Amino acid sequence: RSLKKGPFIDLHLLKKVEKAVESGDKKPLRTWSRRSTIFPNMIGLTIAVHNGRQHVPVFVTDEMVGHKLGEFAPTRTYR
Amino acid sequence: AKQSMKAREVKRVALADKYFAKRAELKAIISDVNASDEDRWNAVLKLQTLPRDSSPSRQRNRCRQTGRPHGFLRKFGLSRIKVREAAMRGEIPGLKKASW
Amino acid sequence: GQKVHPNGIRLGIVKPWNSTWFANTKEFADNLDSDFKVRQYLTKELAKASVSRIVIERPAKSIRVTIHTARPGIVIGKKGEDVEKLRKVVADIAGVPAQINIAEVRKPELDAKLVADSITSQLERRVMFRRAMKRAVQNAMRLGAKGIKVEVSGRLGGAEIARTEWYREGRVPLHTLRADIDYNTSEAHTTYGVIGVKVWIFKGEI
Amino acid sequence: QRIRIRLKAFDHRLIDQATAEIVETAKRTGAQVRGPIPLPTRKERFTVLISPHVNKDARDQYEIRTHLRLVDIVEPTEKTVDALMRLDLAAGVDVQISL
Amino acid sequence: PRRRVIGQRKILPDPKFGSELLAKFVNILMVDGKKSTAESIVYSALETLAQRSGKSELEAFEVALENVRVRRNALAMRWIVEAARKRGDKSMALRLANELSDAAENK
Amino acid sequence: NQYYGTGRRKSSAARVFIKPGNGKIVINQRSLEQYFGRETARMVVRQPLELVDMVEKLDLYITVKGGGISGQAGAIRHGITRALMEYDESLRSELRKAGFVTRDARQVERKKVGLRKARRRPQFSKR
RNA sequence: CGCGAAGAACCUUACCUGGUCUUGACAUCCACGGAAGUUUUCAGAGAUGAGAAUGUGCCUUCGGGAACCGUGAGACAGGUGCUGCAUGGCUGUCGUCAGCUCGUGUUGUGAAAUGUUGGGUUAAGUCCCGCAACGAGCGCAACCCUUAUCCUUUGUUGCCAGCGGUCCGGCCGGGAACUCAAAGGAGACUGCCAGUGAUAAACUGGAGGAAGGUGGGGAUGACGUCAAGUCAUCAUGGCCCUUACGACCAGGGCUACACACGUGCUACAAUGGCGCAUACAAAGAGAAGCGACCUCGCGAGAGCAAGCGGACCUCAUAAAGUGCGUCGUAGUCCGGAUUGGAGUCUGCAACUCGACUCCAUGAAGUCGGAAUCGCUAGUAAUCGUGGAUCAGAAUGCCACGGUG
Ligand SMILES: [Mg+2]
Ligand SMILES: [Mg+2]
Ligand SMILES: [Mg+2]
Ligand SMILES: [Mg+2]
Ligand SMILES: [Mg+2]
Ligand SMILES: [Mg+2]
Ligand SMILES: [Mg+2]
Ligand SMILES: [Mg+2]
Ligand SMILES: [Mg+2]
Repeated sequence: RSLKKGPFIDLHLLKKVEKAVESGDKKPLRTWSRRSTIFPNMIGLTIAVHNGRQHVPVFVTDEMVGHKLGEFAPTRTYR
Repeated sequence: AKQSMKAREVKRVALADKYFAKRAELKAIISDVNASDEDRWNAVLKLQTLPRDSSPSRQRNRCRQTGRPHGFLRKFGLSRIKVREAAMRGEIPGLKKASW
Repeated sequence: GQKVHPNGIRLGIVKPWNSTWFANTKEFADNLDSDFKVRQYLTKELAKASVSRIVIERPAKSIRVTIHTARPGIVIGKKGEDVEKLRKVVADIAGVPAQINIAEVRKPELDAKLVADSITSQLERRVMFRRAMKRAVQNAMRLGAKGIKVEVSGRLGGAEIARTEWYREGRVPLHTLRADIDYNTSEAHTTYGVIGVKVWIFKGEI
Repeated sequence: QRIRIRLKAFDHRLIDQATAEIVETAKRTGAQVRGPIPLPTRKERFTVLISPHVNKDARDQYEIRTHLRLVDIVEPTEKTVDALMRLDLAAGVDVQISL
Repeated sequence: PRRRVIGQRKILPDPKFGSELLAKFVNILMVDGKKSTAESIVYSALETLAQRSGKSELEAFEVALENVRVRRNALAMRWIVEAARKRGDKSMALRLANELSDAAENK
Repeated sequence: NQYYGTGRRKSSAARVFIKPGNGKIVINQRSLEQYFGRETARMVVRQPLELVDMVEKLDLYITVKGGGISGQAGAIRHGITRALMEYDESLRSELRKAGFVTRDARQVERKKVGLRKARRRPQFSKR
């Protein structure tokens, strides 16, 4: 989909990764970046992905690298 | 449209010539340069900290007289109904009802 | 039935345009929006000066505005003072320097806008719509009109149900393309809604 | 050298009046002009809605006709240049000079 | 048709044979305005009818026309073309040639 | 001596240049068989030269722009008939009888507002 | 019911959640403080809470005015909230159906009738007779635009017959003939002939003519009917909210999914599929734009880089068709859905929800019930092209030609 010249990630979420590596794992991190590409430095962390009204925590797995955080949060409730 | 909605459109254009006219124009070129900085240009990351409302994709071409976002024409800068009211009173030069 | 606009359908055949300035693709959008600002300003500032028609033409690096009015003395003022205050602000709007030209309307009862504006003013003054229609017709026919009709619509006299009524004297052909038909529209904004005024004036053929 | 004047306007009966004033002046002062040529009219066509709501089928059919005239002057005579450059022409005619 | 009583158009005839009746035959088989592909099928079908199914090509079509009989000629040509489409052979030139062979022997 | 006749169609335009004596046909610096791909288009220009007999009797130098298969072929057929009226001037009685001098002025009908085509209306519901 | 919306990834957007603001996002009036602006800086999803650098234009009977920022007080601003059963304007519809009325005279106690009941003839209340009606007006028609023939004027960026020049390109001298380009004009008016018809209007037939019986097409839609549609284009009476029905920002929704209906595209194929070779359009668009040539990639494209505000240059090689070869009547070399993998481009940003390319997969479907629609000629059918909207996003819509 996206062009190969640079995988996109937001600047605020990239700062949240850097403090999480140095200071160790924390409580699940609330964010709104559903468009960020998952990098290998995020494996192990729990990122709370906003889906319209709440934040759903997502435990990052090794094979999640390359996907988006929006691909793990359903935005509507179906019955 | 509403007065607050037209105030949003003036706010986007005033930032469009401010930020993304010359600064984002350079950042679009350096990310596109194949010759130098093939790996670590980082112009995309500096574009992220810029404000969003300078974008030409976010602005909406609207009628200058009423503010309708539908039926725009770049020839007139107006909405489709307000083109008629200036045409029937002869306010637009050369514009007339045609037959072919 | 629905009527086509008779003045717009005759533009270029028997009726000249009210704007004749030429421009290419570059500056046509900016100057047309500049025309709406100057026509609104001259209407608001000279509403009591009986202004009916504004001709806007643009030479290469200038603009001159021809104001057709039936009372030039308000527009001229004491030795051109009212003209001088208008010529300085049109050039601010248009950007290019401007000039104000004044063309006298000889008979206001033959121009369709001033007939419509007079009925607009009288309906606010509690003049009856039977009387207001009858005065504008008889004054036009005695000054050399070959035919005139006027139509009013919507809440005549403050009634609840909107009504339509039109009176005609002379001969007014709407489907003849040679017919010199002067048409404009004015709205009577009263305390009980909006009253639309339509004026058709036949000035001969070809 | 060669100077040419591109004449373009909306009205066909108004563009040829200003065209005739230039060519007759040029023939009077002794210039060499190969007449005016009629270039093809780039006429735009506009179709917009007349209704603000449903009944889509009723529309208006507009046009904008842009006429074109070109006058070619061979010799740059000083009497030819000084006369034609500050003529009093119609306001609805735009001039384009190539010196 | 209630008031407007007018005639019917007279098209130009066949450029190959000079036949007025064969010009109306190619228009029935013609679909999507494809004249160039319609007349090539009709010419190849009649040449199969002429060389291997009896001489006098202009008369051989007429014998096939006579058994299935302005409007009498129109309905006759339409029944040949529409029945030729629903056959088992390979091409349209082969199917219509066998229909004119069957119409010549009235079966 | 040149004999000229103008023929045209919907969007075609053809010139005809007559020179006395050959059976040569040069269309757009090409041959008759080379340019016309359709055999029907080859014969419709031969139709005005049917009552008037040509075998090896006159040159025709023709060019055409615009149109298509039969639009160019209809333009040439109109153009030849005016050249023969220019050539002999007594041939008109046979040419009025054929009907080839009549310019087919059936142009395309304009695409109308509210309809997808000139007469084709979008599909209609009863109620 | 491909309607408003000519185009919802953000914006649009009026909705929801959440975070925020209260003379307010925005306008007018006064005072004070800062010239405005420029450049950057740290937290926040952002709205913004705090710093560095810089100018000080303009006249200053030195009060400073004036732009814009900042603060503060109130007058006021703001609402796509209510009502198209309070309204204007505009539109659909019957219907481009031929009707709808006045003035005078006349008839009847009268509301009214006649005209405008009848005899013909026309697209037509079109026209002519008849007639206590005679006339006129609104409609129809005509005048307008475009196209179909010819002439005049004018030959560049357009044109190439007679000529010279060949590197075979109107390309270069030239030619002004012709095509084309557009300013004006001629030409069709039942004008002429014959027959029918009450000697009328009109019809039929024929000649002339490019065009003949309103030539072809458009514009042009009467009085009225449906309290038809529009308070969300706008205008506007009244009512309502106001530290909120307002305003800012982030994300989501407008694109959901057990179903129903209307409107379209592509198909079910040999009048075809595919491969190669190859011929012919018209009409538009283009400067924060169209973007050639060259080079690279299977390709979407990318790099390099002219020309062009344009009859010059670019989009731009029109497609059907034609010629050959192939498949041989089948769920197929039909048809392309769906899905996976790998990518291009647009844009802060393509997960929800974009376009396109490449590989692979190959649903249903083998001509469709009752029912129902379009169309009388360059029409139907079909083939492609272009434009508006648009950063990007057309099976919709608007135009344009090809075949017919
Ligand atoms: Mg408003
Ligand atoms: Mg947008
Ligand atoms: Mg939105
Ligand atoms: Mg009449
Ligand atoms: Mg008419
Ligand atoms: Mg209503
Ligand atoms: Mg209603
Ligand atoms: Mg297939
Ligand atoms: Mg019909």
